[PDB]
Amino acid sequence: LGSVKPATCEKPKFLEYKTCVGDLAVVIAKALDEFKEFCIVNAANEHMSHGGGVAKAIADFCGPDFVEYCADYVKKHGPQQKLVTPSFVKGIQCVNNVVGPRHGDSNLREKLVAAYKSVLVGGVVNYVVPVLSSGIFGVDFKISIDAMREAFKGCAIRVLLFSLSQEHIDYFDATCK
Amino acid sequence: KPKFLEYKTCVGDLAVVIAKALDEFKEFCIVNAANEHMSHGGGVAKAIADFCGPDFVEYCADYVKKHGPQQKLVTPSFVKGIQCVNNVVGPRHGDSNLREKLVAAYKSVLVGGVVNYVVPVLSSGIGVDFKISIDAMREAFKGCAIRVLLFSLSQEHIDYFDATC
Repeated sequence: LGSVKPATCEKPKFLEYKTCVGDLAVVIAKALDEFKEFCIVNAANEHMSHGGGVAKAIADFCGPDFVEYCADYVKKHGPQQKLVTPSFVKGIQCVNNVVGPRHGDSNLREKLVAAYKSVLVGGVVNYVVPVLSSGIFGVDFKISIDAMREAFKGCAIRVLLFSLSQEHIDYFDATCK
Repeated sequence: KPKFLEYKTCVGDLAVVIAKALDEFKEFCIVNAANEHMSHGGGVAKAIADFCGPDFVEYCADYVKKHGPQQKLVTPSFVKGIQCVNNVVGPRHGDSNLREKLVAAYKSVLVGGVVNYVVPVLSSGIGVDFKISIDAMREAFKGCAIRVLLFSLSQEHIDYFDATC
């Protein structure tokens, strides 16, 4: 519960997508120049451990404050399927730690759509989003990306989709064809 | 994205280097010859900080305040066409084995998702021999499928590289 301070930038007229392939630092570098402020989506686990993958890069980036926040929170409240936290980085309004579904889970598409829908944070119009469930969680990046387009359709936000893999971003461009 | 390593050169001040890079590359990473505390008061570091501005300066300051000194730090540039700044700490003054230090420095210029780079001669300012820096760069970039624009105020440095090609 509670709201994050609303962004000082304005919502776009329609849904806008951007992409970035590369290391987290590259992605944030793009986002800080394109977005006045933004939410970064973390591909988390329910323990908010951040031991591997992009969760590890985001944890290392945001630093000790962020690791400590998640740690104190899970100890106090237990495991979370979603946790909107501070980032402790100027320009980064919050980190939205979303736990997506895993390979083989029943009702996969519905669970993917719901995860992306949960990305949204009141007062935030710009988002930096990974391919949820496509790392350790083992879901086909294509179905995750289709889930995203379905979740965000009609939505007045800006979304920077990012990945280490050019294939993932090439596939996104093919969704725009 | 190139088939294999390509080199370009530029003698000039930062404004002329960047103008050329924007034309040749469209988009690229600029390498800063930084110190570990990311203090950009002098040399190309000053040129870059002054070009990219207060957000860049504060970004670097804030990061070192949180995480300690860095030997490599990739940051926003806050400039269209410049994908990021990669601040790379070369050796000084000295410093045992330059080179291997210089080789390790140049290798660290590489960032996932960037293929075009605008690179100074590391450790050439206020100072290590430039021929060893340039030799080190050649060794580090061998086999890399990237584009490198090497730049300097000194015609002397560019000439040594051009003979090297």
